[PDB]
Amino acid sequence: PLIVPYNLPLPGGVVPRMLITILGTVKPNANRIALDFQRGNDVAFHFNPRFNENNRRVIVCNTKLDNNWGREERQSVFPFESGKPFKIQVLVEPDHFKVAVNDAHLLQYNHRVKKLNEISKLGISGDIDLTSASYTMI
Ligand SMILES: O=C(O)[C@H]1O[C@H](O[C@@H]2[C@H](O)[C@@H](O)[C@@H](O[C@@H]3[C@H](O)[C@@H](O)[C@H](O)O[C@@H]3C(=O)O)O[C@@H]2C(=O)O)[C@H](O)[C@@H](O)[C@H]1O
Repeated sequence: PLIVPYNLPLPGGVVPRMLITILGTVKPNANRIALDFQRGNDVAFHFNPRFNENNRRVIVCNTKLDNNWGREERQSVFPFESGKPFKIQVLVEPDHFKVAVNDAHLLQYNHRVKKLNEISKLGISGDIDLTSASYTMI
């Protein structure tokens, strides 16, 4: 396993056809997970499962620019479960990030940060045991 929070460098940023795969297990009584695709200090794509927001489970996605969070995009389909292993796949497409969990499509997030080749780090944090983090061009 890998120490959380974990930094995965994305050399030369992201580009359409690049697939980022995260494997791990949700801890018991998890509160949150976060995948933060960063352009320097900016967060181009915050992918943020929340297990207990007012007794509901929800996937929140957002962008941070100049330390200002933007308008959230929320998805109530929630494929994660405390205690269970997961796979998150983030496929970069020309106009959005496409996310699949356990091989089932979950959501898409339109690119707000336009300089894809400057989104050069993925931060992985939260209540997980992290097994692997990698990318491939498809
Ligand atoms: O429980 C609450 O309602 C909570 O609300 C605020 O915090 C929320 C949120 O829960 C925090 O996690 C944080 O979210 C930031 C960011 O602001 C948001 O736009 C982005 O999508 O996610 C971020 C993240 O995950 O870190 O801040 C939120 C906020 O409203 O400010 C209160 O700050 C907190 O005290 C609590 O009441």
